[PDB]
Amino acid sequence: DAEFRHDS
Amino acid sequence: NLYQFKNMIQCTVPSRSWADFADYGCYCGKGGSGTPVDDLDRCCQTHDNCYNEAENISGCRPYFKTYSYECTQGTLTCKGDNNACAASVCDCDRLAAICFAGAPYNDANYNIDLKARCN
Ligand SMILES: [Ca+2]
Repeated sequence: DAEFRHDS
Repeated sequence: NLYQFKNMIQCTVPSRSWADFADYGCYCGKGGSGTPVDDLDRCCQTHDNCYNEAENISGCRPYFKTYSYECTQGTLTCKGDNNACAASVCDCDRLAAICFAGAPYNDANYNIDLKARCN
């Protein structure tokens, strides 16, 4: 999927 | 942790890709400044502040801390076996996921210019 930073 | 938070969003908002929430308004995702742009951004502002508070606990890292939770049959629950750090972070994530499910999603507010608009 990802390692995008967050979903805050 | 963030993997668990992502699964919380998938359970409460199964219409849409968690990535939709990863870069929204001034608070959802990387951002943490300025005036929240709408109701969804306000969910994220509260979540961001919630994590800052949990960070005051010794050795508590909300981005990485694995907690115990369940999401079945429309119900999200943080479990009883959580320590103080796990319990606080789980509740920050749970309240955000519930908040996300009730607020309207404005496509215009996705991927906005943080440097220009979030002062
Ligand atoms: Ca944020």
